[PDB]
Amino acid sequence: SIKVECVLRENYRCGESPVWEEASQSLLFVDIPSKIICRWDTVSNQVQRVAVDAPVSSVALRQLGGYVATIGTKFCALNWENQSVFVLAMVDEDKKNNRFNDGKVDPAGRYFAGTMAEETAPAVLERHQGSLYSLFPDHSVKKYFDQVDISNGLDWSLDHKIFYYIDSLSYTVDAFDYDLQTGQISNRRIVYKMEKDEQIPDGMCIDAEGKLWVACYNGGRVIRLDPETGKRLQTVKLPVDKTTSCCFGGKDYSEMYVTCARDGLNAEGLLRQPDAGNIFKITGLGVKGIAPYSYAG
Ligand SMILES: OC[C@@H](O)[C@H](O)[C@@H](O)CO
Ligand SMILES: [Ca+2]
Repeated sequence: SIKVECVLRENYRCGESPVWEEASQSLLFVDIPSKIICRWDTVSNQVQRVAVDAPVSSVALRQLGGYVATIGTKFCALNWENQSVFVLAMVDEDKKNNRFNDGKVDPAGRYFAGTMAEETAPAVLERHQGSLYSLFPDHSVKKYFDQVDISNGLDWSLDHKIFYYIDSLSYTVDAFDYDLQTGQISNRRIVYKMEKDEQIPDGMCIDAEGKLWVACYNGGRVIRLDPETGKRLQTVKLPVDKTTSCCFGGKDYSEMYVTCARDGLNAEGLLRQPDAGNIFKITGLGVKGIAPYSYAG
């Protein structure tokens, strides 16, 4: 009953940060090196893009209206109507060549996002240059920890007491104790160790049963994980190797959207993966996800 299909054939270089906007039945996402934030209306099937002036690594809903995004090393606010973009806060000012990577809004409306050194090739970069940050609703920025290689997938337990986090080049999914009222975290530990054939852990989202789904970059799959036991529950393969992230969307969050990349593929790889860069949808997983939180500033 599980069905994997390519639903948007736009050939992004590195599709990332899919977010479901139920108010419009649209998928928001980015194409990082193409410097565009995209909004795909799934019913009219039209895509609108907002071009920005540096690589844009994530996008999130903004409660008061419009969107927020991480552009370069800056948290930014976007008005979709006039396409105006302005800076809310900047991080890593002491770094010569960093950028934000994955980000997501916590259950209290704080925009978490972490950084990385810029790559010369996939996973080829100066080590330990990133940090995890969050933009609070008052536009202040909290720095959580440094020494990150590539800040990636992240989400929160349904009871709002645990934060899950991926630094891609650590090859583990980690968990922290998390305090909803203050946004503080502590007690970092490993909850899943990636197997060799699962390649690089990238984006991540939680489902309604508290299990984690992780996109496996170079692994051509998403895997479902139980963070309580440390065991993989399920693998769903896709016809593209560089699967980057995933989120739930559609009616009652019953469908999974998966982004992927064509950057880093050679000519042979492009031919073997004609849908590299496209958006996929997975139906029939038999579990639902949850709605994204909106930034509260
Ligand atoms: O395997 C990770 C990729 O190399 C990155 O460039 C992405 O930005 C991660 O989201
Ligand atoms: Ca990613």
